[PDB]
Amino acid sequence: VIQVKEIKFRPGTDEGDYQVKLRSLIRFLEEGDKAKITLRFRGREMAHQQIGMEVLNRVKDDLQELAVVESFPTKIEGRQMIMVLAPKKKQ
Amino acid sequence: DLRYYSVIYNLIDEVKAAMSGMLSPELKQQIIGLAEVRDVFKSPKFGAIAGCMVTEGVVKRHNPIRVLRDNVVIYEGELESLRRFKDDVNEVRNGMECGIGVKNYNDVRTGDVIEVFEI
Amino acid sequence: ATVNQLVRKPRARKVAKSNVPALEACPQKRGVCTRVYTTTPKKPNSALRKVCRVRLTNGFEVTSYIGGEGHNLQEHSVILIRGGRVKDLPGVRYHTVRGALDCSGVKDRKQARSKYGVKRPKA
Amino acid sequence: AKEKDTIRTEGVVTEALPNATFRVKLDSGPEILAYISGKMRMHYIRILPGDRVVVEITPYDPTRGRIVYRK
RNA sequence: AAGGCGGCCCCCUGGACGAAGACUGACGCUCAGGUGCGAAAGCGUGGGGAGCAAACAGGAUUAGAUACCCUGGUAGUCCAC
RNA sequence: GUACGGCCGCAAGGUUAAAACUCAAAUGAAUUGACGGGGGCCCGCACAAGCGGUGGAGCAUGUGGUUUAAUUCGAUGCAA
RNA sequence: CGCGGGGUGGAGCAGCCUGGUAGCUCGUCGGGCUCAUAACCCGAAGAUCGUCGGUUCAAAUCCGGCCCCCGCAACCA
Repeated sequence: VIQVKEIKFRPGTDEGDYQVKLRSLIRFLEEGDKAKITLRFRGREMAHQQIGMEVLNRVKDDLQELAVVESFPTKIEGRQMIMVLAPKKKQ
Repeated sequence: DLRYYSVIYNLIDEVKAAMSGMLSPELKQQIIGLAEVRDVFKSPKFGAIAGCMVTEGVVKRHNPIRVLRDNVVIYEGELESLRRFKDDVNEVRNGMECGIGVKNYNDVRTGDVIEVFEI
Repeated sequence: ATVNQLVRKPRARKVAKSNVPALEACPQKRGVCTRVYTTTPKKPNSALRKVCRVRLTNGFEVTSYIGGEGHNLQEHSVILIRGGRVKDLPGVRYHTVRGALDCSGVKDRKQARSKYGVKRPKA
Repeated sequence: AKEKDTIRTEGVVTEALPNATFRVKLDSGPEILAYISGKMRMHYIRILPGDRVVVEITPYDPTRGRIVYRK
């Protein structure tokens, strides 16, 4: 079956650091796992308007090829926000 | 710039001239072409392609457009892609089948007319 | 060390590098104000210090301090600058001479007036 | 003496720059470099990247301001 | 001399030290420039290739883990010039 | 030990070798502490050896949070 | 009327042709580690396994419908 593995994208994870581990996150998805993005804000229940949805959204948008995301969640639970990412579903 | 003037009258005129030029006012432009769209098509990139028929003038690529329905303007913007068939020509004359699509325009309805105008 | 060595290569004193090259060994220089602004200083200080960028009669363009409380200076102000760094403002190596050319004196000064271009108040 | 052309306008912490530095966007118009007031730093008072804050602005340089009111 | 040199045997060869006395008769010391030597990695051509192992792949650990650990493994490590 | 120039190298690079700019320091050894999941030696219910617990349940109680007109003020890692 | 692959817990999976209490990850809430946080570690919560009829000892897995998502497909100016 499809497993849950995970990646994180903290703030201060931009292109450099970031898309290196977008490569890591391909890898997760491409094993045939459902790769769960966890944001972990320096922040709160509304940390950001920046932190999350640059990253997350560009992770989707770059990975969009292979993966898509289940939801663009933008409901933070705690000081951290799960964007859930899956294999792109065959219709 | 070094300019010397024998009389004060030739000076008082040109300083004004320098000032008049400084101004940058656009009070309205001249439509380049007016076209009506029919039989919308779907595109992955722009989200929509509205088939068009130019009734007057010539449609151009980078010139701004005014999308209006029933005399009121539903939407405004500048063309990104002007494409007829697979040709993707930058210019379309009047009474020639034409094609159009733009980003950030969600709803294409028949009967409305798009007004393109040069600046 | 060797005498022989010094005889081949004499003692050679280092040439002093200046701290106010824009002055070119002049006591003051004149210049037009290019930008007039404020800037914050270095650890541990904190303020909005008045400085200006000034293009000098000799082409050099430098930043210069505008000391005193209050000044009426703007772009195209023609001022006189003198040597004198501002320590908690790196890059700032000159001072503006209050009360010369377009630069006014400090308003209402009573002590140290001559360092701020202030006439002696009738009294 | 100390002139009085200072102001106390408010704004919101935008960026979390280095060494108690912030992008603080003035509710008024724009944002300024805003540094943390001595007082405030002495009494600690960490300052998250998204707080309503009070700024002291010298007309001399509107581009800059000091954070006075903690939150 | 420094770099560095370790199984055993032979061949070619440099230096050091000791004993005794004979010979030469200051032929000495140092050395900018010059010349030669100079670990490992690296480079070129052709060989060689057990073990090890940059790179790389896979398995794990971890919040992440382009690492540390594991299973593999190419250059390289070996020979000649 | 960078740039420019020269010489050298198939290359990687080497060699010679500056200035502007910026700071009031940078540095060496030793000293008294503190600290160590750098090291050595040594102590304490610190571990180890044991006996009984807390973490589950119901209630008492304090705090946080949430609520409120008000839930008065303070105590907040071991040391609230 | 027209193809693909799927429906299990909040989200994504495993348990499949090998039909007997549905377990494994990220989140959730706690506990532990730290001076403290991140990270990490011990843990508990969390389900008509889409929905029905068939079929059977007992069918998650067994068939077919209703139905839904994705897949490409179809609208590819």
